[PDB]
Amino acid sequence: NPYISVANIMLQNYVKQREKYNYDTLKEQFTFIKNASTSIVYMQFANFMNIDNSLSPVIRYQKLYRRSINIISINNINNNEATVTFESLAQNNTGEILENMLWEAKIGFIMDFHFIVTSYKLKLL
Amino acid sequence: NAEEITEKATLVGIEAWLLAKDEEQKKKVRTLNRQVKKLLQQNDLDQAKRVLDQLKSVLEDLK
Repeated sequence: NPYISVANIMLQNYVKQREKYNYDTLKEQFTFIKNASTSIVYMQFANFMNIDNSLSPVIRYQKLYRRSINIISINNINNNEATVTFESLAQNNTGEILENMLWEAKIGFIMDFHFIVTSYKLKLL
Repeated sequence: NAEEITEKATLVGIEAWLLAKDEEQKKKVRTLNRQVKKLLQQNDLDQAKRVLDQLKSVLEDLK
């Protein structure tokens, strides 16, 4: 629990940086995910952002919209598995909201801090 | 390495997509990107590395 309240801080930040979209930050996002994940996590990450994907944020949002993440509740299943539930939000430089959704991020991780995300599955609510 | 390309080319292909102006700039980035994908599945790593060098250039030019 001294370790779990820490594992929860690392778990919020991971879901934030990963599910955000600021087009001026993609290289640091990528770098962040690269250094916080296993290579299949990091890859499925990239195979989602690729412009090959119709649902990619780059295709939808481009340079106009910017996605924000609000952490709602974390479900600590065990020491290596957690479920972050959160809210998305897409608004332009005007403020007119387009997307506002409710998401579960089913995570498997390892933490001693050396935080590594070994699994990542998203679910819409 | 095949993985290392997929991440690099995906990023590269994003930043080219974002900077491109008319549909004639988007068409070239979308095809290069898909070709770098098609080539990595065919296990043409030596070739995909060059189509990534073409995508990398189009990115120099667009800035």
